[PDB]
Amino acid sequence: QIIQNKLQDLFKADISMDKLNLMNLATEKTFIDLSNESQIAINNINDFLNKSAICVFDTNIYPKFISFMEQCINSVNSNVTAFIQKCTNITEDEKLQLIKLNTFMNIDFEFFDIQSIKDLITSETDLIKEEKESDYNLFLFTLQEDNNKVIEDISGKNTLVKYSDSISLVYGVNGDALYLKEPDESVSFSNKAFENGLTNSFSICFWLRNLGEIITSKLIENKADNCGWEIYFENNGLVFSIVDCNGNEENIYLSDVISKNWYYISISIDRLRNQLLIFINDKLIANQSIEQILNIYSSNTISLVNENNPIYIEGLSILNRSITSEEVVNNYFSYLNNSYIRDISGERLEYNKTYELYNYVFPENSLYEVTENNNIYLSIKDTNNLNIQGAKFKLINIDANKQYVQKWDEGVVCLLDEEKYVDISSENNRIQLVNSKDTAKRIIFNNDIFMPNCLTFAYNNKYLSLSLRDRNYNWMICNNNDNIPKAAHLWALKGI
Amino acid sequence: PINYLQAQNTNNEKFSLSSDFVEVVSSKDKSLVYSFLSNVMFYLDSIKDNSPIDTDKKYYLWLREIFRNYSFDITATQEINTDCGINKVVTWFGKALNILNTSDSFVEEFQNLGPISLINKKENLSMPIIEIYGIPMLGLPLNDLNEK
Amino acid sequence: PVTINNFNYNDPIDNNNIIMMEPPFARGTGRYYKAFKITDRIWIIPERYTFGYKPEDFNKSSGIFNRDVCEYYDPDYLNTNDKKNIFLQTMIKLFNRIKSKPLGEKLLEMIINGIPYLGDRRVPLEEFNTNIASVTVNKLISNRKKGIFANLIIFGPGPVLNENETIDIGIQNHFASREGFGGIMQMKFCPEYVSVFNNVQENKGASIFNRRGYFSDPALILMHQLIYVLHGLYGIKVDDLPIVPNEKKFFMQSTDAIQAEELYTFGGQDPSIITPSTDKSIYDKVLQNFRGIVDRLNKVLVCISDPNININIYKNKFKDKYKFVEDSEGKYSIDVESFDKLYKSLMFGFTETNIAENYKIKTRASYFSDSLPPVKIKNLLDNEIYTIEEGFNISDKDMEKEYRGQNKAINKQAYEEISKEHLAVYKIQMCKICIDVDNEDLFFIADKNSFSDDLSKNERIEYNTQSNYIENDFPINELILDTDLISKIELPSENTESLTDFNVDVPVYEKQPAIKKIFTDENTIFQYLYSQTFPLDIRDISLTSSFDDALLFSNKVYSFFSMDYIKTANKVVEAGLFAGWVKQIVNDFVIEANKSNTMDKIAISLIVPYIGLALNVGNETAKGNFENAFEIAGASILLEFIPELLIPVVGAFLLESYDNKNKIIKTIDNALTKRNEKWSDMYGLIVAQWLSTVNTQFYTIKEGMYKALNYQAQALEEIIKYRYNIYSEKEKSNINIDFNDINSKLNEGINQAIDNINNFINGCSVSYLMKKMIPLAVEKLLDFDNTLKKNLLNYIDENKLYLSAEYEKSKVNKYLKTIMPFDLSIYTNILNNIILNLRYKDNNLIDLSGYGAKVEVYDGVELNDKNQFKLTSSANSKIRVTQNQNIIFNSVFLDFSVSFWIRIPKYKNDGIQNYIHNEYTIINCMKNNSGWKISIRGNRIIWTLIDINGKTKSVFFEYNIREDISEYINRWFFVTITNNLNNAKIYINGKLESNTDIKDIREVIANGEIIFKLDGDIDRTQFIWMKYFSIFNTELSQSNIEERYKIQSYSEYLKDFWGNPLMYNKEYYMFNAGNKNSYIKLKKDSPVGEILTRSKYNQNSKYINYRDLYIGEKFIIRRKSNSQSINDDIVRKEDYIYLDFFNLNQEWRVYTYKYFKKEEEKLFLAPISDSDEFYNTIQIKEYDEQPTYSCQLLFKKDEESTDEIGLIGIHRKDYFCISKWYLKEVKRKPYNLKLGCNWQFIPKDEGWTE
Repeated sequence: QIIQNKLQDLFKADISMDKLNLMNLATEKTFIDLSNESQIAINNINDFLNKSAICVFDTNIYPKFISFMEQCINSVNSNVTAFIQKCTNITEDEKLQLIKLNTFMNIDFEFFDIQSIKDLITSETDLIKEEKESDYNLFLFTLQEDNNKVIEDISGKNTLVKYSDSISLVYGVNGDALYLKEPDESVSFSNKAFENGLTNSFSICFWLRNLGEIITSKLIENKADNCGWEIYFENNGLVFSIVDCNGNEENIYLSDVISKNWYYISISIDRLRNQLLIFINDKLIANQSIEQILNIYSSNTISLVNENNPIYIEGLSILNRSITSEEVVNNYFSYLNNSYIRDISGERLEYNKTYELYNYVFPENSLYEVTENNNIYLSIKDTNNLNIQGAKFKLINIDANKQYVQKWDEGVVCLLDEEKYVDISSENNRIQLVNSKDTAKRIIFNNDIFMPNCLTFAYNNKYLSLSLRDRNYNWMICNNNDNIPKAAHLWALKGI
Repeated sequence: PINYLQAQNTNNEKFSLSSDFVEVVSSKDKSLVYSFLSNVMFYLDSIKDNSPIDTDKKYYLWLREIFRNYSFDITATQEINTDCGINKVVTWFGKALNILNTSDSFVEEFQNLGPISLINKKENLSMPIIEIYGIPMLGLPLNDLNEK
Repeated sequence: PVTINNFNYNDPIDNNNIIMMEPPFARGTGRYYKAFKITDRIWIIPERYTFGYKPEDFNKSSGIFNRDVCEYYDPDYLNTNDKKNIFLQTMIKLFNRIKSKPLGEKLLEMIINGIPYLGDRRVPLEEFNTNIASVTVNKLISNRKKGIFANLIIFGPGPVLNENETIDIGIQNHFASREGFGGIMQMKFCPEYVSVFNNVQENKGASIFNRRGYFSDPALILMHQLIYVLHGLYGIKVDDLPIVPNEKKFFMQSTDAIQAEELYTFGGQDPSIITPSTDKSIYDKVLQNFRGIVDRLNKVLVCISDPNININIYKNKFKDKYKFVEDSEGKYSIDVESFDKLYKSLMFGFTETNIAENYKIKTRASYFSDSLPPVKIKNLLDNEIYTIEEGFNISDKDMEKEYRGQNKAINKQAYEEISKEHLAVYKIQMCKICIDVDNEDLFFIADKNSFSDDLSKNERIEYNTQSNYIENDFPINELILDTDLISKIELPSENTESLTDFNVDVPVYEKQPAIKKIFTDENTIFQYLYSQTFPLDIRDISLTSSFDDALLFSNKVYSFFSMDYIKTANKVVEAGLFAGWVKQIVNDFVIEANKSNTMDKIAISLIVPYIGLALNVGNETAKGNFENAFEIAGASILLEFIPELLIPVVGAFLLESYDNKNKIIKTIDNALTKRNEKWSDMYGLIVAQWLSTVNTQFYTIKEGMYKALNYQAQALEEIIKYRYNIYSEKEKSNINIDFNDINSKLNEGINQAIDNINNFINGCSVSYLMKKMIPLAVEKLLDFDNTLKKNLLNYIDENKLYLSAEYEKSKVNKYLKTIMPFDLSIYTNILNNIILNLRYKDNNLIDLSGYGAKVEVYDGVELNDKNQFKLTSSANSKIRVTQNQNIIFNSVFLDFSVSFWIRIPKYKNDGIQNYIHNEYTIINCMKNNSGWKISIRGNRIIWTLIDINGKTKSVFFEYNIREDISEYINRWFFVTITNNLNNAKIYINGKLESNTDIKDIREVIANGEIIFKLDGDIDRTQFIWMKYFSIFNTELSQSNIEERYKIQSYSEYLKDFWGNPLMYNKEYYMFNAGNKNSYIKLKKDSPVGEILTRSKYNQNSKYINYRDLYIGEKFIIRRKSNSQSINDDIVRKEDYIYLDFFNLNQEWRVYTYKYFKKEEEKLFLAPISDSDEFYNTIQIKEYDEQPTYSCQLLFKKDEESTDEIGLIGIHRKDYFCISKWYLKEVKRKPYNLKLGCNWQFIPKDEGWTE
């Protein structure tokens, strides 16, 4: 009512009609937000007083029940003992054992169970509310099926999804992902809550992979004429621009976003804190204050375009609240925990593909063949030799039907003229290259959860790593000593 | 508590928030309404006697501040350690529905006292009539007596 | 490559290793010293460093040498030959420990191979000269002098034992080590005396032995000084704009200027104090020095100082030292990539932080961290205290956890305190009475003159201008992997002609008064801290809530807690309620701490209110409500002195105009990259200012809060002791109180409060940086952006003839329309409260807690690789755990938790009475009929505590036995029992289950001997499975328990009904979570499994109810491609397999049709066969994020095909089918655990009968 009084008293002012409709829409959105805050307070007090009632039962009624039943159990035991002593058809030791066996300690009549009372005052209405409670304004879900792809919102808010038939479905990270290869494509998501407003917190969260190469191409737009927000490529990175209906702008350039690499973009706008957070992968990139940003009322349709750029978009999600750094990190690391070994590009690693080898310690030196003492190994390139081409690798599995590598997979590394294969010499505990497939070593491929695009080769519970410097060489060796750092046995395979 | 609940309601359209219940109920003009929103009242007193709002930016700022203060005020909770775990006590629960509203803070009185002090009718238990009949003395062997 | 020799101080002089050498600071005035060649080009002279020091200054006096160190003097030290020999032995041991690891070996290799250049600024560019005091040093042969080459000489301590230093040689105020040449360096280092620090900035929970002070590792200090030496030898010790502290105010700390090289050497957050402009300045200075060096190296042709010295060998050695590029013609050039790598590895590669992390040695958090008075190591040559490999933290002695080997309160048998009568500190006396405060306890606010303003300088933009950006970091792994341990050191012979010149600048050191008197009348942090102390002579003291009252008198001690706490502490009770009063007052003290209120109006999660009342720092924060003032005035009221921020106005860009047409496009891009670089430099400058001026004040506030809490704890302990001693002998004999327990509880409360304070203060500091520093720099950068946009627009207009300039204008506008976000991570860098942690290592159970508890496991206990052990009824099935006498739970306040996973078998149907009435203890910790035990009666798990008197308290958990399918009857579940001063709680699977009040328990003593053994009335077949047993010495919270249960429930494989790992080629019974009372049975005619209702138990007892699980078809799981390891046979998530079932005497697979119309399609149960119209591969997956025993089965076209068919389930007459509708419903954020797709496998277990 106070807000309505102020708005109606401000209607008698030198403000244009369009701005007045903007005020009315913003006030309606603020009323919805106030209702949401009131509901939050209501369930807060509900939980508080329910826990208070359970506590009062625990600390005010249960002791009285215990006292009363102790008094009763005294008489019960006395009567049982009297009855067992009146009988005279049994022995003495047997009678003592029987009377000791039929006794009533306190634990006999102790039935308190906090979980059994919490689950006893929760009704089917509470379960319905819990099931229908979702923190998502849009949770896009794609399902290839059999020759009939379906893209739809499964958040329960029923956003209207309009997409052309030129889009495809691939397997990007975890599940199917939209693939826009045909130029000038568009996917529109329509929902009332997407209109934003003066006071409402939200967050966009998706996976992006650009196959292009460097002009400014629009990626995601919600700009109604002037006001709104948008994300678009620029130079060699992204730009997130938010503009309100008063001229205030906020353009943030997120660098180090190059093509042929997966990126987990998470943008959060929290208007209770006047905070704008922008995470790329598992690292906070931007932390800005948007106190100068005001009503951003925009259209009810979020548009995803391609603009002559083949793009993979996965798990596009819009929430109705702000996200924290811990939650973003948890989502990013759990989304990649899917038993698939990835390459340095972020895509799935596959057998029978030309791959370049990199060590985690040296993210730019590619292993190259070295011949010495009539033996061929592979080693890091020296600092004086950086133009030497790296070695071409392939992974061979026992079954040729398998195409994608997985956790705990036995395989053989093949080097691309004589078709060399990896072997381990039990003279220097290094590796070498042989010309016999039967002489190769079946090594196990794995990866660490917190290093997703890196993998490890194991051979009887012994990781292969890089040795120390040796006259401008660093051979792969099967280490057993701890003097080599634990991060030196992480490798990366790059699609070459 | 019903008196406070009624006092938080007005039929007029030109009221003003007040933290004094006695002043609200003793107001002859009936222009004061009781409220526990300390943040909102403080903000409105701060902006009192200032430049009247005429521009759209000023109104947007005022609305945003009002919403932020209301959200901070209605969602105020303090986590205390109770015998059954952790309880998020609502801080303003003392002001509205006058209960343990003597002095200091509601959470301080709630912690020092128990949860029983919230309700106004305690010690309503009554022992139910208990009929535990004793065991009925015919002779029996060990197994039959054990089973009985 | 590096060898360490063994010497003795009485070894005869052989003039090859043990020689008589005149140091360069002797100026050829005789006084030869006995020196030992420990390693190549490194010499040890075990004599006091008397150069530049008057012999009268070696004693303690009213003077002082430095104003930042508690100086300890001992003239009698190093006075005999035995002391020299033990010093030599200690240095040998330290060098062995340094070389023990690859990083130290690489450091020593760089030091040895970094031989100084032969010549200085006073040497012609075309010739060498070895007649310089900084290159060659004289030795005596006659019992005839010669000259030798040296790189480092290690002397003994100077007047101050605990003040190590490294000095270079300067000639006419022209040091060779600051100009790229390099020279010998002299070290003052005493290994017996080490500095002591603290870790207030590090949070380790509510530990007892935390933040108690740590003594540094002598090897670490030696390696720090060796990093200094390495900087000196390579000639990179240049001098740039230093950090000059501001001392205008009285509370400011006054000290000598800090050069950037020291901060670079310290590492961590310290190099961020040096702004990027100064970083670039130092980089280009070193680059110019190396350019001069390479010009000198190319210009030389012959040597005139000593013709016996080879030219080509030395040129090659210097090329290897400086990492130069040898051209085919013969000239030597500089590769910038190589030089950049070498510079980054020398400055940011070898740091104290990186070395300490690599050697697992604790060190100071920051260069500006407070320093405690030093201590003396009792004996550094004892391998039972300090060893070469492990160092102070000996793993065998249970001292390698949390650097327990360096803890002052833990390793009390390895150090000795220094008497205050021999320590001099530069104290400041604050007189109105007068208060003496050490200079180390003052705010270190840097002056505005220490930060450069190179941003305001104009920059010339050309077509080849490269945006240079130095990075204050170098990966330590790259340094380690570049270490060579095989190739030997090939150094030229050190012998040469004797030294001729003796020009050298010996510094002169003069003491200064150690007391500075100042006059002020401001009650600030120092006065409030003083008011909380009492003299040792006072024995009857009382706490007062008035600061002035406690400041005036000596028997009144200030306090900043609630008046209720003061009233309780001042209360005097009878001897019959003394122990209860002590418990109450300690609990009230702890509750007074940890007082935090959550914050939601600031981007700061918690606020502690008792900071203004404790320190009164800033704008008189003690007055009024601290929380209200903080909310109203922001996060600036806590700042003692608001500093002026130096924000330069960025200069314009002078763009070169070319014609060009080809070079006129690259200049625009170069200007844009330079603008980005200017943005980054401005951000770095602001960050440096924040780290120097604002963060130090908050660190001082943190230290003051810690000291105030320590003073409060000491006052409370003194009051307790006085009250206990004021009683009669009979009353004192009647009361049993342990002072160790109250001290431990007070320390734990202090550490928890310090954790909260640390979080709050860090939040406030970061909030101040973002909301008071960054916006102004952003505004200035936006003004610069507008200016640059206008300049570029008028440049395009003024050169529009050459170069579609509309595209360039659009690109320029788009690029500068966006701003560069500010990142702080750029400039920055298990509950761990366990006391027992049983784990499986190799066919045995050991303790990974790090406290070294002896675990004896007998032959009756069955083990496995999954950390599960089964205790049976045999007399030899017992585990004995003996804990350390120092690591046990508190015996008075009783705050500890016990967590594990347990598995109990089903009751015996015929033995219900015996199963119910019998109660048998399974874990015991009783010594004298007191302690705690875990017992298992029928259907209950009881946790019991019995104190010394005899009063008992139990809390249990009973799982329903009448349920159809129970979740606890024979499956693993998590049990956690927590105990504090008031309640005992038991949680099952995270959720709280039961709670009892234990407020009437007097005192529980700890047996220290835990017995895992089923003792009591048990049947011959009675086994219990246990896993992941752990004990914590703190009361775990609900969220902590839930997180622990979630973490311990994660696994790579899948789980069957009982929780055991899913295994291939095993008999299973299918179970549906959605339809609990149903199972599948093969139809006699149709090839579709029919759904049948499960049986139940109605044999003889109505008290027991369940449903049979061994009914239905026996399912088996087989591999699809046999591509994994044969040794591994567990089923992992997202695995393609074949799901067969045993029908009669054959195995039949389950298939599905390729094409179907309805969503719910029936399965096809047929013998193993190959068909082109059916799908056979089933992918087993797990969809529930929360821990569960239910898995999902999906049908896929192929292992390499993205096509997906559906999910196996049961749909309503019930029908076992596959559905495509489950696919949409399985991805909903709130997972539905009652779905029809949730399947579990029940193998035949020995715990489940019928």
